[PDB]
Amino acid sequence: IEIQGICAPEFTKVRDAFAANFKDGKEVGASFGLAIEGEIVVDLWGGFADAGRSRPWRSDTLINTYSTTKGMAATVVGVLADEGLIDYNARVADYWPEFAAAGKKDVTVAQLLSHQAGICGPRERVEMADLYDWDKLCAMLAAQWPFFEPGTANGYHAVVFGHIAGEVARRVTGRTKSLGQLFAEKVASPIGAGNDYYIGLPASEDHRVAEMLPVRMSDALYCAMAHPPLTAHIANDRAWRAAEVPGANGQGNGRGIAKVYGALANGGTLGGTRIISAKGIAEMTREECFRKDEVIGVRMRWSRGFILNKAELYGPNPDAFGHSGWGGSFGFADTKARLGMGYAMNQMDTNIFGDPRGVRLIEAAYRCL
Repeated sequence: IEIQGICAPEFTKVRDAFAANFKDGKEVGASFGLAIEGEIVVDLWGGFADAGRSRPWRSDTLINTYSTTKGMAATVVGVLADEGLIDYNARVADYWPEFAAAGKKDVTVAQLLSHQAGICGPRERVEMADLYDWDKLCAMLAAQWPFFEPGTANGYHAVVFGHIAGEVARRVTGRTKSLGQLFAEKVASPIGAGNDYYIGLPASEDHRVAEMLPVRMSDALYCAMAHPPLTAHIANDRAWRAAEVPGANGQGNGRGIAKVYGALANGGTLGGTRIISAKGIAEMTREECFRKDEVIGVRMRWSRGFILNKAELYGPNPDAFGHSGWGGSFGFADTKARLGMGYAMNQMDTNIFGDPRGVRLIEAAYRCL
């Protein structure tokens, strides 16, 4: 297939790598973005939005990005912390009093955001409709007894991360806006990414969505994976896309992702508009822990919401940060090279981070520097 979009001359290799992933049959449809020093310099897409290869991927095509969304949610908290509304060292219960229930009165915001609160998933079996009821799910989580002692371990809050992070965000802004609207107003819209990444997709935009394509447990792992179990299929359901499930249901593309991480990699600015101070970025990316994860099963290096680089997952800068999603999407920022990168596609592969397609794109990108 023929690659569409724009690519600065010095980044031609990246374009080639992108195209290469199609030639090897590893893609159906995909989008990719790369920002350098506060400007988008690569903006590419290709292939098809559907399994039948009858509808080409377009510039404004959207796809579910799964846990790539967690990075977006973390950015909201970061921005709010940068404005002085949230103290990472403060107790969650200072902002969210009900959260103090069942052993969590001393859990800090930094611990909640680094998956150390121990409420990795709902203890009781939940329906998808339950996921869509924000206040009810949040009330349930605040009342829940942790699977492990808070601060003594990390266990990936695989689905509910967006709700707990987001509810803190909503509480310090007086519950006047949903987490999706806070992301729209404070992160995406100012830098012009508001049309390329949504948490809670408006009906008017739903025609843009491409089709998602599929390829003993402790109490914590089991609840994080079974309550409820996520599938490729659910991404293709309108109710899922319409809801706000900020751990997993972001609708976006490579350009939107790359714009947000592009701002973050450039000290908080993209195309002359600032969404956050550099101090704010430093504070939201402080390493909180580096331990074998109770849910993921490997050593995770967690900051206040972002995955910190390990084994060159996010390139050669050891302090690069970002988040990846089930199937292969990802985004990350590198403040040294002032580089932000985004990638979103509809053909899933078996991984939750470190897809080969991404490895290729990352290597190509850093050859051009």
